[PDB]
Amino acid sequence: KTPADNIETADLSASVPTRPAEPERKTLADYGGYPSALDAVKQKNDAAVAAYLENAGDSAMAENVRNEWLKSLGARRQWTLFAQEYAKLEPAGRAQEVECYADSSRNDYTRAAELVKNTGKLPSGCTKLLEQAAASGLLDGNDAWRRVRGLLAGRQTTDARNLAAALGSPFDGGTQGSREYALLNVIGKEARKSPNAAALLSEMESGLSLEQRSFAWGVLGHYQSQNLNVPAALDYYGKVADRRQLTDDQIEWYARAALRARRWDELASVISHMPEKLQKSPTWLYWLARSRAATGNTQEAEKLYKQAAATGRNFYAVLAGEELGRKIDTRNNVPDAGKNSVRRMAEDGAVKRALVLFQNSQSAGDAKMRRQAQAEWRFATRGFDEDKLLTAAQTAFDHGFYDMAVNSAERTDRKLNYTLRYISPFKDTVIRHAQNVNVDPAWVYGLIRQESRFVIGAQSRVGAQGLMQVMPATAREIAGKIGMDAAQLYTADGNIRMGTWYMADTKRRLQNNEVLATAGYNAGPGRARRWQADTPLEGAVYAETIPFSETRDYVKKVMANAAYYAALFGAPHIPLKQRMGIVPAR
Repeated sequence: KTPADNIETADLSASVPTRPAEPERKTLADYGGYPSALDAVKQKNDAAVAAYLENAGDSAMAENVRNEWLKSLGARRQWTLFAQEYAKLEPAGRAQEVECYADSSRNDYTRAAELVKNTGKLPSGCTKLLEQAAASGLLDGNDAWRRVRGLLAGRQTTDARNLAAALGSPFDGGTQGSREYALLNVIGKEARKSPNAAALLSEMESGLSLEQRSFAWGVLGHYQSQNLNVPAALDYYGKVADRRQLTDDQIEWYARAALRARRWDELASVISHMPEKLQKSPTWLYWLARSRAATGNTQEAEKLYKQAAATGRNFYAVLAGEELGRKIDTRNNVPDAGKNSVRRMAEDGAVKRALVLFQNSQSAGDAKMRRQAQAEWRFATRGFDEDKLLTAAQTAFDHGFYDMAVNSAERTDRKLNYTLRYISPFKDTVIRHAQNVNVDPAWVYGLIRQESRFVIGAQSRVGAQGLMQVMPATAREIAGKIGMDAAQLYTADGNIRMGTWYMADTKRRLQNNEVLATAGYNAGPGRARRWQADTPLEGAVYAETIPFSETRDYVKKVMANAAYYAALFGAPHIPLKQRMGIVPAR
């Protein structure tokens, strides 16, 4: 037999790392002293930190302590010890602030030209690198003063004051810096919301430089845009003479206002003034392609859709694919990892160290230890080629380290295993609870993937708990409605029951719309409703124009996830543009 047997071979590489392994006892002994070494850094007990590191294995625990130690040594100008320890880090493992201290200690301001384009808070070592560059005349002036303005508008007044002084124009100097600081009367956190801010600015405008006027109108346009007063935003942003003076968040909020008003030509113009990095983002490739399509620049729209689709597994890549007639396909383009390579990957010393802390975190119920096991896994799989990442993904999955299976599989660019990118454990529980309140299980899996990456004891710093990241205050509300005890939040079954019921309850309170329910699950229903317009909005326009960055990213990632899960589950096909639909007017 038979012509159907004539099937080609396919292979992932069996090559795995063979880094020296240490006994479990050693891993647990080094974890035993890890929190105390971090406390030693905070207490500036350098001899205690050196003692922890002296016989530590080559682990993320060591790398984390050594990076934290170097931030402290750099702050204290202990450069000889700093240089000795900096050289022990792998380059890929060096923290940003530690690189900045290292280069500023050598008077090397190479990194300042890109750092100074940032308009927000940077770590102290990086803030100081820019101050030193400024005082030596090694910064671009246009970019430096843009950063001073950025820091003023972000309530980083000390950092703005320090940078203006390093530029030679201090806030108390009666020159440019004093004029930039005075502009807080318009650009201050609260001042910019004054009903008189635009009037004040129009009155003072003739006394401002082109750059100061352009940035101040940007500040007022950004506040209006993010407050979803689209016509005011467009009025204020239209007064910006040089759009490149804007911060990245200001220019993206100008594009968002033009998008929400369906001003396609204006949106195309703003996208053209953005930094190249923003232009090449999936969001702006996709929305520029939409603008070209709308304005009858048809071939150019197809070109940009192809660019957006090439960006990978994300909301806008999937929507761009659909405009090209291409539906999501979740068939893998690689074989499964071989079992012998899976076994050998687990013998690698850095992979073993992560699996030892994970397994011990499970047996001892130690959530701090599970967080360090994640850090070990990231350190161990850093720099792996795609075949090794797919092999390590399967290794993690077999051991039940579900988040790390997804972390390794999603790190590839070309070789795609959708079953490890979009894992779906717990179907004997999640599908039942979703069916019981009539909600789409692909949508519930997509939410879980984003909320907890399938970690059953996940806990955000605000206290959101478990697989579905429900807040304790919400669990107590839900418990009072559906006859549960609030502490059921902390069990996987109760957490799935509460989260799925709360998706359905939130959807019922938000015009039964899944985009609004996904926003309201994260931000509350009051906010999701406030963000509706008095006209209908295309779902992707509502999503992109959500004022809170955390919820805007959340809604897109949950919905893209759901589209992948729906294809894996074999549900009748729903295009992502259909899943986003139309958000109703309020």
